Amino acid sequence: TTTLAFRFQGGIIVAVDSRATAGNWVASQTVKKVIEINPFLLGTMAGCAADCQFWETWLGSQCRLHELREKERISVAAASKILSNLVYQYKGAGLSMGTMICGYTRKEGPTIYYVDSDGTRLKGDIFCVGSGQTFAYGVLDSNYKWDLSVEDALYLGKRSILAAAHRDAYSGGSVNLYHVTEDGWIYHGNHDVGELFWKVKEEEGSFNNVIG
Amino acid sequence: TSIMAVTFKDGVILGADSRTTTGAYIANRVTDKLTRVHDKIWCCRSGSAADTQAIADIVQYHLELYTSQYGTPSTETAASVFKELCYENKDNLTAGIIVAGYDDKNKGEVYTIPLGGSVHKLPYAIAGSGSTFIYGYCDKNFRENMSKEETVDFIKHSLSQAIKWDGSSGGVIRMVVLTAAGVERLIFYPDEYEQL
Amino acid sequence: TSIMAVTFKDGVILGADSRTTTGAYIANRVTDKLTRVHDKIWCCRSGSAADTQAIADIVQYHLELYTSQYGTPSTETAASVFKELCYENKDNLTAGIIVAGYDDKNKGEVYTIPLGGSVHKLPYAIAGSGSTFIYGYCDKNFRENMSKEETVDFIKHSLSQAIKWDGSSGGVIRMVVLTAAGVERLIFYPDEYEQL
Amino acid sequence: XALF
Amino acid sequence: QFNPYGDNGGTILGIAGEDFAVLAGDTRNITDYSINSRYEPKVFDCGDNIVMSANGFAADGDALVKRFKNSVKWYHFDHNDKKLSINSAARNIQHLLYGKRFFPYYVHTIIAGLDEDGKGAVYSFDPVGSYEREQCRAGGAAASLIMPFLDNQVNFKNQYEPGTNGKVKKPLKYLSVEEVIKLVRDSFTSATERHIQVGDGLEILIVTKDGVRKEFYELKRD
Amino acid sequence: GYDRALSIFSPDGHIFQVEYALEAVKRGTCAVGVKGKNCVVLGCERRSTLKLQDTRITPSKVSKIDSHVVLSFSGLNADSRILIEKARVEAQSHRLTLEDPVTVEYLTRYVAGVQQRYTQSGGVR
Amino acid sequence: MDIILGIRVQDSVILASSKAVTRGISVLKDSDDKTRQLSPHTLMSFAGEAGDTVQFAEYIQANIQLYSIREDYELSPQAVSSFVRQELAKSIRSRRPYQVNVLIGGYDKKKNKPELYQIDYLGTKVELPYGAHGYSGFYTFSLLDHHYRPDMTTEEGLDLLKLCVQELEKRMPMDFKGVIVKIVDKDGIRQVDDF
Amino acid sequence: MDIILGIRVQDSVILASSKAVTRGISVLKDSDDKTRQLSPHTLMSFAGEAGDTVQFAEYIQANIQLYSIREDYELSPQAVSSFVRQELAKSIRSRRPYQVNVLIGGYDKKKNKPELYQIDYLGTKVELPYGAHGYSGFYTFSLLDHHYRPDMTTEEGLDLLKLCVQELEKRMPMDFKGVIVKIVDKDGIRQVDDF
Amino acid sequence: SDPSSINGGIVVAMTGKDCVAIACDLRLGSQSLGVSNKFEKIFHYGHVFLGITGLATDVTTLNEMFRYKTNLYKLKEERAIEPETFTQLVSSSLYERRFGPYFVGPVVAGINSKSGKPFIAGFDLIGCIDEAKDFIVSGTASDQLFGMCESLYEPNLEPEDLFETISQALLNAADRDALSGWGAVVYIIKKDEVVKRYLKMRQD
Amino acid sequence: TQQPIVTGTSVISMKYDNGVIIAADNLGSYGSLLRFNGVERLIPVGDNTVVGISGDISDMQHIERLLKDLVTENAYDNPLADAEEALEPSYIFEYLATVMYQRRSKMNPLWNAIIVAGVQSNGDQFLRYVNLLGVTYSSPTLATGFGAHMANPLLRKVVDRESDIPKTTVQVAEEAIVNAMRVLYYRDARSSRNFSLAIIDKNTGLTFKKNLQVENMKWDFAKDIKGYGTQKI
Amino acid sequence: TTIVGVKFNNGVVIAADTRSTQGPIVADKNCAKLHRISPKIWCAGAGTAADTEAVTQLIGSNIELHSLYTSREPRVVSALQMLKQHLFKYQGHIGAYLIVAGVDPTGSHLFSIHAHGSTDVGYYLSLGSGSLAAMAVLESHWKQDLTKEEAIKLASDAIQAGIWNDLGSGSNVDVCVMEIGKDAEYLRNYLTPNVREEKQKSYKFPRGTTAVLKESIVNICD
Ligand SMILES: [Cl-]
Ligand SMILES: [Mg+2]
Ligand SMILES: [Mg+2]
Ligand SMILES: [Mg+2]
Ligand SMILES: [Mg+2]
Repeated sequence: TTTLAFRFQGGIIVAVDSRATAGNWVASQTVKKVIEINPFLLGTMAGCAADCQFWETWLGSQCRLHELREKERISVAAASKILSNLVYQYKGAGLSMGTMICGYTRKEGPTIYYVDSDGTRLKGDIFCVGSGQTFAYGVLDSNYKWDLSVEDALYLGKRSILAAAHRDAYSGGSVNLYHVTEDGWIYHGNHDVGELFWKVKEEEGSFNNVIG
Repeated sequence: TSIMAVTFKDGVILGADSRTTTGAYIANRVTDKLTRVHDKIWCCRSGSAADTQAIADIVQYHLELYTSQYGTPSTETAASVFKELCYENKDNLTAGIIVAGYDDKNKGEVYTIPLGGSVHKLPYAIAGSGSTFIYGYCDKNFRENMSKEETVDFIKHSLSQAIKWDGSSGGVIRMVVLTAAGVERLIFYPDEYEQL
Repeated sequence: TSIMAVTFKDGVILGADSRTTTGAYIANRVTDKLTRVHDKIWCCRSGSAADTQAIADIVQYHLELYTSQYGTPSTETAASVFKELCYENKDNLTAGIIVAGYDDKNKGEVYTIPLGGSVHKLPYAIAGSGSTFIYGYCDKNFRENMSKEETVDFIKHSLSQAIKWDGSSGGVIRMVVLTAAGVERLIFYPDEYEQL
Repeated sequence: XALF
Repeated sequence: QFNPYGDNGGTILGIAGEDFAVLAGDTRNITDYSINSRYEPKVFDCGDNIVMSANGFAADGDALVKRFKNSVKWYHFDHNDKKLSINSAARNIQHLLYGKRFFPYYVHTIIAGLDEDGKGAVYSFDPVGSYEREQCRAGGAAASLIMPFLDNQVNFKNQYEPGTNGKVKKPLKYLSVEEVIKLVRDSFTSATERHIQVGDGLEILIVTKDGVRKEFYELKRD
Repeated sequence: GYDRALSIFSPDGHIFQVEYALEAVKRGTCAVGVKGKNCVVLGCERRSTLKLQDTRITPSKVSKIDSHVVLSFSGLNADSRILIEKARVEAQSHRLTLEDPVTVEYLTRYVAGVQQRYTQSGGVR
Repeated sequence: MDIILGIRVQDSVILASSKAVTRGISVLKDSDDKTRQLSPHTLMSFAGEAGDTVQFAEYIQANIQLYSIREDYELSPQAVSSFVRQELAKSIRSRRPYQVNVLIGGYDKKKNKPELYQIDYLGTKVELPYGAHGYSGFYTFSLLDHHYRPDMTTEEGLDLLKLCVQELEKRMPMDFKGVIVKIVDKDGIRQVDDF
Repeated sequence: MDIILGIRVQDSVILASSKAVTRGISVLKDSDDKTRQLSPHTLMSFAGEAGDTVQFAEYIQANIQLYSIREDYELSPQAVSSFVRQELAKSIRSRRPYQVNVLIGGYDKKKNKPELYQIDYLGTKVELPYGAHGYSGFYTFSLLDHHYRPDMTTEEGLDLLKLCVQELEKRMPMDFKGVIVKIVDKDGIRQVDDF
Repeated sequence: SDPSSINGGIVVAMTGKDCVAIACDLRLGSQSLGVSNKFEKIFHYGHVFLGITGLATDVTTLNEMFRYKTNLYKLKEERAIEPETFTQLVSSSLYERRFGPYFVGPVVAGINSKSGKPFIAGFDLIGCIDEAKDFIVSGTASDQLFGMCESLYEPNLEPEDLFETISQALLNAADRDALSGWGAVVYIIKKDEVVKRYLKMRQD
Repeated sequence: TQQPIVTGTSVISMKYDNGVIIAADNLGSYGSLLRFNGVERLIPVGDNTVVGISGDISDMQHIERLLKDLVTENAYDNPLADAEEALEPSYIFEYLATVMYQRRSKMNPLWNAIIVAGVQSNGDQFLRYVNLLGVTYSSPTLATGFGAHMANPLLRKVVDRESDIPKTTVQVAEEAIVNAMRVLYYRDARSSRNFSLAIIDKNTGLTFKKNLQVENMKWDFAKDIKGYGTQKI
Repeated sequence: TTIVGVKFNNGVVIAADTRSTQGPIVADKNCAKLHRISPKIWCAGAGTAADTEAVTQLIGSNIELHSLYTSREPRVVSALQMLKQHLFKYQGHIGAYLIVAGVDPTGSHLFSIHAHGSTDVGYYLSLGSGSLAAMAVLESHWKQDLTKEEAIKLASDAIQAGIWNDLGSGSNVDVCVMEIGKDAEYLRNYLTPNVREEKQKSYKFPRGTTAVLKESIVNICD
């Protein structure tokens, strides 16, 4: 798996791959690793498939119950903590989750929280999570600036997943792009690495290691 | 241990050696492995001394309470209570028990209960570490409807051989005779049985 | 396995079952465990089939080479060669061998060689997994200077019981008679010995 | 193991 | 030490068409190197036009199917005989599977049927409840043999339009029930050749708006 | 455990135990709340039949639930301490899970929920 | 979680805590504040097992804050440290213990004295003039033995603390991304923004 | 031993190697040169098990130098890399294998081309445009995939290398105390003193 | 720490009408990390072709070893070694290391220059010969290759058709394996011409 | 978590045209010791079902008691206990199958392999297997332990598929079963010569045969076999 | 693997299946398990495939040299003795399980050898994963004084039992008949009861389907 999400001038970019593996067996190339909790909240999934998928859809139900009870959309901090307090109760049981709760609210603004299965919860501007996180970091950090445009930010997030998809054996399939603004999240399409790699190689002139 | 119980014409006889060991040390050389759970229902104990004692004590309690309400229990009933304890607690018990008793209707009966907690009704039964050496001998020499004296000789010769070959077995040969006449205890010393 | 060798008036007789097992599967139900190392020196093999065969083959080679130089070897000499191999390679061998032979001077002789590689000269010997069940029976029934027919019955009844109780033993009862007359092979089938 |  | 799991072998296969869906599975049941049964069905009609198979450890497979069938029954009682949609069934099965997250059902589950727009649907699950809708899925012992063949033949992967310099891909299109059954039969005969746990018989369950139809085919028995 | 249904309906549709609890409030010292444009003020009566009091240590009528919310009351004094304690615990629990202090409405809704629970629970008044 | 230091001087307690949060071969964050304010004049830094640290720190914070509201009164640093120790002392014999080591720096307003307490995950409490948890101590203790004086000012304490951080940055294997320094005194708790 | 990188550009090979030598919780040295000159136009960097690294590097150096004297001729980088691989290939099935990973950067004077070879301790040889050993690759490979071009100058290569070192200094857990950079070209081997 | 699945890779060989094909992926990695996308696993000694999957150091070592042996063979025999003979040489050499084996899955492919018969063969790591009319598979995606070859293959394919079948077998197998892919090479071998094609495949 | 102590070996069975046959030897092994020789491992339930059990005998005796109690419970408040509402083989099996799986799920299995053979009220043959894991399957021939490896091959030569069942008579079917029991006696080290056999026919009903013996055994060829290779004498 | 050996009137016959496995995967669907040690001494092998081939060839080579040295036709006991002493020396690490059979001046012989170096004699033997299925047939139908045609029938029926009932065995039946006074006749694929049925579809691709990046002529000549 490879997932990232970073904060910038124009909000939050979220990007993930779509590969699922059982050892060296590529089980799927079309997995949804971004969960749509609500129009303003997103959640990324890395680690055990079931653990992430089950508990983040459960998280969405807890966020829905919050806004029914409190007549107000749940904060990104509160939403991430419900998840972090949940996995903490199961600490040592063997849950495997590396998640990122991304969203916008009025009081907080654009916010990203890293939450994992050993109970770590961290607010931050940039995070990469998964087996190919280091590959995504390499490209993302070396090209990251706060003053990126919405167009350039979307591409960098896509390009960082592609970099990881290429080098990491347990990442690939396709890239899923999201952009989170003050108005909510916006889906920016599914991008197959099969076509995207050659498109990027040709137009960018990168990936010279590969036989063109 | 070397233990056995043998049915015969007038009833049943229980037999046992008297050795208790902790490894190769003999903790007790005059042990009584023949134990009363009821007037005319007795049992031979093999395996863990702590487990077999605890079990026999519980069975004795159950049969005493049985007698207060429903009168004298059958030998089968006693074996069922042993089995129930041995079977339900098979993971925490090391007990090989032979149950032997005398009814007036059913005469002499012998039930054996191995490690697993299964029950087996037999004409005669042998058990304990020293029993392995006398399967051949006992099978060749056992006959049904023996006399009291023949059964005593059968048990004496059998346990004599078990004792001779098994290091875990030895001491004296105790016996308990169960008939309509009553309960008779017998003992036989090394000087007699060794030179059989 | 169930094996034995018994000295008697005219010489010695070797006896054995015919079962070979891989776990609870019977790989061979007609095995010949009585094997010739010299004209009138034979051995019963127990333990690892691969080890006992390898040993017996080497002993046979040694006694053949012995005969070419020094004439017929004694039964004691054969047992010494077995021992030498078993003792010096005790860490890599699982072999329980009974050596039996007929001299004209020494008559019938039986030597047993357990796992350790020790040697023990005896009037008769029993070995193999099924021997445990007949220590009692064989000790009570063995007599010195038996006739040929008595020794055959003794071995037959003994191995019959060993076979009956031991799952690792069974099939036919093979025997080999060693006397001044010569070498005689005997066989006995289940239908005969089972109902003894 | 599990499916990642 | 007692091992509560076992491998009963076999393999299953689900393909979704435009207005139909198939769920196939061989009828061989095995343990180790022994055949237990040459005809032991593991693809079941669960009602509401949902077909299901839970391949792997047959005891856990049977238990899961049995529980889902029962879940369908109570869904009718509690919700005025409402038809359980394939998507609702899938989510329900996730909770069944994840319910035993710390002592899993050792099975690859596949269900098939029609979605609420009348289009063919196949859902696949891992042993602990992660699920996904797909056009195509093989599961079980010979999944690794069958799946790449399906990628190539159902989803036309690695196939480019001739003469287009590998620039234009072969276009995706729905397959007919006739073409799908051909791919199923060829998938299973190939799997039977090269996998020892696959053979004996092939049972296909086809799901259309009209209902659930069955088809059976012999497979090599060696 | 003591199970008796103490709060129950009467023929005319009244729960007398709840209504008699209001009589206890009516007996209690007067408390008043007035909110201005940028402030709220809580006034409280203290009966003057009690002289020789030590006002330093005597429980104050107005209690802080959190640093931003206060609670005054009328009725049984001992009963008020239980509600205040529960409210204070909930205030800290809310900060711990939501990472934000309670709203005044939320805190009120909680305290009111506790009061309601005691009107249809067995063994309690 | 790795480096937490504490220095008690004449009129204040100074806590320095590393900013790095590392998981695997990735430094996920370089601006982490490994401390919670338990009360206006009491600060607790922490280090140890992931998840446990923050969960424990916040649980203690809530309990001390609850006490402050109930009694309208601030617990002394000695009282808070004893409470924290007992919680850890309970914890070590639980089914799953909190693997958290803490330093509690506080200013006692009644005594007008700074106080530094070092408590490990077993519930082992000690009051010290200077303290550290983890491998940090193996360098800083000997350094402070030499350079520390009891009558030092807050400014002298900060220079002494700089000397520790420099030594750690020179000889420690891991990159801990510098420290956040906080001072606890009669006027409460404040953070040094430029270190 | 930890970080060794290699970048082959148009007219040279650039090797960057960390300066830290760490044993336990102590950085014993911060100026270690993890490389040996095998011949005037061939340089080998190395990383791995303590002791083995230098012992192996010097053993190879001696053998290549012996060859140079015997034939009065410099072996090509391809020839040297093959010799080194075979030694490691022998080593892996020895009683105690050399646990050493190497990069061989050389300039072939006959071809007038730079050449970079990456060889791990198993004897796994590959020629690359850029290489790394250990955890470094997990960051640098993806970074170089993006920014690397085959026609780059030595100066462009050094800037590309700075970009790698910065990323490693940001995201690596351990402090590796910067790198020693050396350039191999037609004029031989020289060290960049200010990096 | 499983030698056969550290570096990853696959080889597949097929027979056609008066021709043989052998193909391999280009990946060389260190578990999850992809390292090289130029690592070819097919070599040739005269007209005999040898593909080798498994531990990369051994792949290289064996290539060098068989080059060594076939060169001496040619000098003494005064002729090029044939596929049937070379297959026996591979088997001998591998079994020579019976209790310390090369962790490889070699595959011989070629046409006998005398008889003109297409020949392919496979081996396990200790030299057991697996002869086949149809196809041989090897590597981390062998299961996938077995499935693809068994379904796609048909006898007596022409060189141009055989190319399509072997290529599609390799590509779709490689795409279902994490440790295989990153490029591919296919050799089409006729009696006296050999064509080598690099395939376009997904680079993840 | 258990380990089996006193064990029973193979249970073999097959379908024929009008019913089912089932057989199992009368041995209760104690490891390699052939301890008990009078053990009945075929237990009839009513007049239409026979449950054959292999594995741990103590757990077998527990299962006996459950089946015995099941007949009693079914008779309660049931005027049609000996008619329409009598216990079917399918009812008895499903009950056992439930228990076996529940026990394995509690990590405390009944260490057995069980074959429920019988005839349903509508005349259909019932033959189904269940074991300690709760694994169930049905087939024209079913066998446990060594029976699975040696009996099934022989029994499948008679009834290889469903369509062979109507062609197979009770004489042919019983002959195959008896032949299989002989082969098991030759080759299974934990088997005995004495065995029981039960036939449940839809016309003639339940026939329970006790004290059968393996006979017509080939041992004569053994006399010619000498040594293990070279040895001539 | 299923291998058997059966003695008859004027000689001995051995047989084998033709499946080679790789775990649960069928590697070779028609491998030869019957090996020639000498012209009239043949060997059926089970266990580790490489070891059976390697050990049979080595002894076969030494038997040929021994035959030339002694100016005599080789004996089965010589092969038996040489095999067992080799296998024993390696303590079972050479996983070769063999049924050795043949004719020689002494007569006709049938032996089995196990990996650890133990040997057995018999009129009928069976080795391999399907040996229990084969032995069940041999125990049911074997008798004394079999003819040539009866022994071939019995042997192939024993192999078939393995083929159908054992998952480790399959495909075809090889046979070798060694009769006294005659040349040994090796009957490769004596029975082929597992022929692959016609596929439902041809998967011949349109030319150009595969995307290509480069072409080049390879130089095989000098
Ligand atoms: Cl005992
Ligand atoms: Mg004694
Ligand atoms: Mg088969
Ligand atoms: Mg401490
Ligand atoms: Mg990848």
